[PDB]
Amino acid sequence: VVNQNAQALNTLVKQLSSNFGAISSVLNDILSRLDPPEAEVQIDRLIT
Amino acid sequence: VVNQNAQALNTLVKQLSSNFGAISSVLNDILSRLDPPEAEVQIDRLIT
Amino acid sequence: NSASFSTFKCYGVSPTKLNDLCFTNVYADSFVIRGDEVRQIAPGQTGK
Amino acid sequence: FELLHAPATVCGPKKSTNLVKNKCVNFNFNGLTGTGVLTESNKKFLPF
Amino acid sequence: ILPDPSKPSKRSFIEDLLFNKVTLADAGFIKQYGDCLGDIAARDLICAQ
Repeated sequence: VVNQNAQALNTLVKQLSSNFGAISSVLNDILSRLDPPEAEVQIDRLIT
Repeated sequence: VVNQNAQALNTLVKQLSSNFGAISSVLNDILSRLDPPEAEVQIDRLIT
Repeated sequence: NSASFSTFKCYGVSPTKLNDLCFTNVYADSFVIRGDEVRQIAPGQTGK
Repeated sequence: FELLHAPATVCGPKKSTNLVKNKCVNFNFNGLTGTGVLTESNKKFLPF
Repeated sequence: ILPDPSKPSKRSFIEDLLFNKVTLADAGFIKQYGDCLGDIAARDLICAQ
């Protein structure tokens, strides 16, 4: 039970490192290199 | 119980024939008709 | 701010954001091509 | 361009601005941004 | 199995064994989560965030 929660949360935390097809997996990097017009396209993938 | 598993598996396989908006549902044909730098958009829809 | 460059379109990062990061390592490639082939110089675009 | 953006010296001719004295701001170190307050550390990291 | 008044907590002797059989060592997120409440050196260490 403890292991199941730990691995489930661990998998969830590690998912933040996936770009999901975006240029980068860090929202700060996207906002710090791309202006809003095309930033949504990269960002929208991250939310999904 | 037997039927539910059979249709669940059968339903799972049959959805490979759906393109999900892609130009084609078969993975290989997209490669043979679209170049890679533009085929990433269509192949992504199949994966999703 | 110079009219000399009549075609300045960046791909991976917005041009306005260039003044927000200091690089220390940039590869600059210079060469001369026919005007009609200027569009051909892009990520993953077929051409001669 | 590179993905590390880190070291220094290749960016527009701008004059250094003020500092916030340990305030919640988008601190930019070596190019990468991030939200937080200046947190002093004494851990012994490697030279490289 | 009855509680031991000598121990600071009312857990019985066997209950002590059970608590020692479950460990958080094989866990990254949870194990480091607890250490935050024991950290005073760090400035503005809000580990709920």
